[PDB]
Amino acid sequence: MALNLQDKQAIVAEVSEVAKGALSAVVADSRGVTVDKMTELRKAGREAGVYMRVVRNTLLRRAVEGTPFECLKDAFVGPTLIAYSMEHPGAAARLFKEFAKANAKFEVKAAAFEGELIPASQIDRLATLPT
Amino acid sequence: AKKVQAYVKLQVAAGMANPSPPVGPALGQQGVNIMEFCKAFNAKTDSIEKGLPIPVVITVYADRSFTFVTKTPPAAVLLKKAAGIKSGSGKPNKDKVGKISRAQLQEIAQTKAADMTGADIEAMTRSIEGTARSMGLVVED
Amino acid sequence: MFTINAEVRKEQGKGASRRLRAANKFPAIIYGGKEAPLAIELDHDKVMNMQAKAEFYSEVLTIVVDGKEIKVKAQDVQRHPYKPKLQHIDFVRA
Amino acid sequence: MLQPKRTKFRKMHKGRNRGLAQGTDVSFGSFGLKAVGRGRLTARQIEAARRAMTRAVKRQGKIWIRVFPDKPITEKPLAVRMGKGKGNVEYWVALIQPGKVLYEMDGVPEELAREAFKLAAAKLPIKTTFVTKTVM
Amino acid sequence: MKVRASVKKLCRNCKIVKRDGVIRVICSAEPKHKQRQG
RNA sequence: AGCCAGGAUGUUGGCUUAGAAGCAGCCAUCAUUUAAAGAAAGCGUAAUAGCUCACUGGUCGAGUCGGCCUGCGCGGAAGA
Ligand SMILES: [Mg+2]
Ligand SMILES: [Mg+2]
Ligand SMILES: [Mg+2]
Ligand SMILES: [Zn+2]
Repeated sequence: MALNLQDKQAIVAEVSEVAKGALSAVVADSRGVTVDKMTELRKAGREAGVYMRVVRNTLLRRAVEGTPFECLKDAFVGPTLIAYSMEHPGAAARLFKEFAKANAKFEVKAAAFEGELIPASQIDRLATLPT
Repeated sequence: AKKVQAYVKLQVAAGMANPSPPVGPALGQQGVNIMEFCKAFNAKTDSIEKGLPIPVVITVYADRSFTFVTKTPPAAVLLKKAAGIKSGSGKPNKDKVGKISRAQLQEIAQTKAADMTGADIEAMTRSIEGTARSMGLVVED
Repeated sequence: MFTINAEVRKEQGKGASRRLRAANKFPAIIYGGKEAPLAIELDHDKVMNMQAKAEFYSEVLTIVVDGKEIKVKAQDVQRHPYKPKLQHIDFVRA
Repeated sequence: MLQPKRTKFRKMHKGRNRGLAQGTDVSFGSFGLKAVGRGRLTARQIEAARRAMTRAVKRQGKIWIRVFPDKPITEKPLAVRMGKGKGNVEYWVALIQPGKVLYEMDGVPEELAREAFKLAAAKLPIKTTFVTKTVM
Repeated sequence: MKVRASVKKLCRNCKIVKRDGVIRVICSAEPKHKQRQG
């Protein structure tokens, strides 16, 4: 029931998870195999977190209307499709790891796996934790 | 492979891996013979389903053989052997379609959580529980 | 809450009533209580849409005639013999 | 074929068929086949429409026949002159006026009843409509 | 083709067209479904 | 509407237990996996394949879909 207000609520409910957790991801729509796509989504929902929602309400208007409360640079709805997956175990978690590793492996596309850094001051791998 | 390349779905219970004598020649599109039917399935399906429902993979790989990722014991063979009542659909309204208890589902999960998984291990348990209970009956235990 | 706008009927009888129904209205009567019955005319399509609801015939209706609001109840309805039309409606007061 | 058992008079005047009908409401079931036209409904037509309804809805629910023929129609045999008394009763008809509910159906989904009434209406010489029961 | 007085869509692929004042049924799936006159 | 695409590996379904084959008879049976898995749509429907009930995402930017009443038309409409 993707209605006017329903998609208005969908954007806010999908942006709340991003503002409360870590960077999310997406998945495009070019070609999908039964076993390949399901197992990848099954593995993604296991490692990154069971709260992953492949639902997509990221239209060029709905995304910029609700989500833009924080990080007003969220007008990149140019993706071919969206399949979201949160990262509870810290930032740049297995969600980011799986998306960055499956962007060119065992998948068609992942909407370039741009990511959503919380401060967005600069783009960094954040792969170093000196200790 | 679990994703059978030639998924001609006609295969007798896991006692004899995909018995063509019981499937007949209507599923003759498969090319299974003694080279790739009695080597892996007939040797690795003993503790999965002994005379119980377990489909046999008819996949043929590209390496002149048939060998790829299989899965854990069938849910329809574990949750029913741990239940006793071998009934199901078709006659699920007149009588019980089998027993689907918490213990039966837990045992099915503990047996089929190796490779047959979903969004999580408990999700695979939910798949096992649904595979046992959706036959038409579920036990209140 | 159902609000019906009514007009007091000037002429009454067979000829006048048929002229109303040709004019896409239909006659109605408000009786009951202590005061005299009031013959009104209602605009057919709005009342027909409202009466499509089952609760039209159970709740208390308000009829706006001459500015004065009247709490009424649908007492009886005369339907067209074979058409989805209303010929006449009885309204008991309160 | 409906027919009155033990009627009082064998033959009846032709009469006329003026006026609107009386049983114009869905009284017994929830859906009705209402006649918007005027004419005669023979016993054969009533039976044929009933069978079409009873087969479209596979003998499920309840079907009421609100009309009963009870009017004998006479015909003269072929190659007989005019006069020499009134003809022999050949069949029975029910006089139908516009608004007459002919059939009622209950215990059936609305769209299935609509299709069942469509099949029955194709068997009838009078134009008909589908009607549902109303509060008051 | 069929030249019945009553022409309808017999399946989903039937389309009703009105070429030259005649109401026709053209089907891309079943040539038996070709009907001529409204 | 068209276009960028998709929709089981418990599942010959526990299933009339030789399946009646991800959608013959077969009963229900998302069964997390949902931009999708219906245990069923035309292909293969007894069956692989690439299209694909439905279902959305993506594009792209004003309406779109069915009914009801009513005016005037159309077909039904062939003779010496
Ligand atoms: Mg007069
Ligand atoms: Mg021409
Ligand atoms: Mg004409
Ligand atoms: Zn057709």
